[PDB]
Amino acid sequence: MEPVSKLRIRTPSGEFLERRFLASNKLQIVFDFVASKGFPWDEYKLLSTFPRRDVTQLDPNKSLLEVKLFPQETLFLEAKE
Amino acid sequence: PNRLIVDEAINEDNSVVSLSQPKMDELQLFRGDTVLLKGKKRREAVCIVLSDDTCSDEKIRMNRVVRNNLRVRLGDVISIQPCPDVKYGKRIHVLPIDDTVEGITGNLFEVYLKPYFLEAYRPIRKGDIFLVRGGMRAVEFKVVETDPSPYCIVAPDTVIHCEGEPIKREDEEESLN
Repeated sequence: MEPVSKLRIRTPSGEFLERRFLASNKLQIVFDFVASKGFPWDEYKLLSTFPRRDVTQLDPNKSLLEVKLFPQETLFLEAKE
Repeated sequence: PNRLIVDEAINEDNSVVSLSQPKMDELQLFRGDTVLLKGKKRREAVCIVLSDDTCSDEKIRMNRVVRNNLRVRLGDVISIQPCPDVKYGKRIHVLPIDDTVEGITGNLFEVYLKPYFLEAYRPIRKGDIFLVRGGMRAVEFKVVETDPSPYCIVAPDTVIHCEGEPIKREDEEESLN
């Protein structure tokens, strides 16, 4: 038993990515996930609703709990320009 | 679709409403999900749901703007349900409300409208009236059309049309708060 973080992520086409993470594990894991699903770090931003934050611009070396991503959050992807 | 009692907001952003954590779980809602709200007179709204530790399980925290669109007051009852189906907007048309643009300064779009939507996730519904902060005043706009309709999320790519003559505020468009 250990703190877990549930994430949901809207794609630019309206689909949803869902996955549970370890609240303790580094942000980088998240970045890798989205990359894995076809949305590479250099092309897509991962965004929060309110407050508005560029998740992918947060410290990758920081835990999910550290970036207030706990216990459940919906995020969305946006193309970089 | 469950009903909750209306309470004051701790967050004035017009796009957001708040619930208790337990409430959210019951509803299978996550922080940041878009929700479909129903009020009085067949009125509706789309919002982002947030968690809030100061919120009673039996209530929802809801800004004036939202309250107005829903024709509800503090202590009234609304319905809430998840709305993940909402699509990004292609095009929208908005118009300023006559009585809120008397002697405005600067360009309507650039000063007032654009910064509402710029770098912001804004779920909108047809017939919505929303308030902006630009220019030391309080301009209001009405959503007169959307594609898609009636609901959409205003995205960076969304074409925002504002041109046209200021509209008269309708009877059931008066502020209740």
